[PDB]
Amino acid sequence: IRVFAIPPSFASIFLTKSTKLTCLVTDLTTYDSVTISWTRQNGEAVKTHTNISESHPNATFSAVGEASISEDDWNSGERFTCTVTHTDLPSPLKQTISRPKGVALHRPDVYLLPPAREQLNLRESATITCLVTGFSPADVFVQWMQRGQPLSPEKYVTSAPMPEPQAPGRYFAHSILTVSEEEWNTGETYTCVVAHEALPNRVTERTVDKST
Amino acid sequence: IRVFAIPPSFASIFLTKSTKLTCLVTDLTTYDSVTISWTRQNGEAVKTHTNISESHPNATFSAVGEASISEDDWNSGERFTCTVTHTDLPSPLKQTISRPKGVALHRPDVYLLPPAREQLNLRESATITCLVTGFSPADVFVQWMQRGQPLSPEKYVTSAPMPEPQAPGRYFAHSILTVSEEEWNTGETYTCVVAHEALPNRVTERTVDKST
Repeated sequence: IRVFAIPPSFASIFLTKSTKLTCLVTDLTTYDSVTISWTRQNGEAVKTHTNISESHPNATFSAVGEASISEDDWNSGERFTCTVTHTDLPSPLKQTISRPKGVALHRPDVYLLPPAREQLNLRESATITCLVTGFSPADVFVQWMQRGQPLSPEKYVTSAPMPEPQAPGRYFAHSILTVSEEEWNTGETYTCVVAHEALPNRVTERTVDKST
Repeated sequence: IRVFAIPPSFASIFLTKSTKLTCLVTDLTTYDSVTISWTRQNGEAVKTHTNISESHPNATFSAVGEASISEDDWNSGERFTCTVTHTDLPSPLKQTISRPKGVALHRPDVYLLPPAREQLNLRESATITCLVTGFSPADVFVQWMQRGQPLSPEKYVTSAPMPEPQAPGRYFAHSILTVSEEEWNTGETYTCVVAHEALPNRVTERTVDKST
């Protein structure tokens, strides 16, 4: 009997320029006649959700609810909760969601790594690594750009923010992109751009080519 | 009401040259008078476990049991199960554990990446990446060697085997080690050695220095 909510990730916030709240139901049998409403700390309600979900095929029911809010209150840390009503439960369950500020806010550093000389001898593939170290909190966004045009999210893999051993609280993350030699040796540059909330303009780009 | 077992990882098997089986209890209240025994597919028993565990402080009970076996039967895929007896359960629960063979067995490739030129300008740290791509199944072991002497496992971080987008079934993993510039520019070589069960001798070493 759980209902887990999804706080907005800085990745989505920077990608869409619009803060949403999301919560889903779990550990409950599929049913109907369920209403989802978001209530803030004071008590008043917000815009109505849309896009009613379905039931998972694993004897679990899930409902999704959307609410558009300003980013200032979320950054401040207002207490937010969505309301879920069901049949078996006697009292509707409340799910507290909030983001604090005491988390340190250090700007990260960006490093790009060209492929090894010895990998470009099989003439089959190449790998470029964009390396980000030393940021707090644990929300980062990385994407790859080719000739000013975004690449599909199916050609690169991004690691989750995992802590440095040599620090009390700090993190790092990795991303590698798979291209073809003829492209790397004779193609274009795949800039990696990272967006962190501790950055001045929240945007940082680095460029890597064959002759760097 | 679950009891999850730990199949031997190729990492542990290669590290200790001795195959063990392990199973732990969960989702049960702490109690006593519990016996753990391993039974193979035929029905006969094996050596007695040791090192009785304790109870987790989260209202969960756990028992650990050890059994030493040959590697040939485990590689073949014999059906193995440890027996757990408790008070509330009417019938002892059996936990089936076995490793198959239909998993592909491609040898991996090893790549070492020196630190970026631009990171060695802050004169504060350096990072070396050992990159392993294209192996099956999902069991790998990586460790770092300095002047023939193993380094402590608290100075490097190893990724989990996660699949390549450009392949039906294949994986890769990463590892980065943190050293000091004066060490990297004027120190020794930190060889990364990887052990995979598809390799001929199960051992592969690569060497990287300042002048490579």
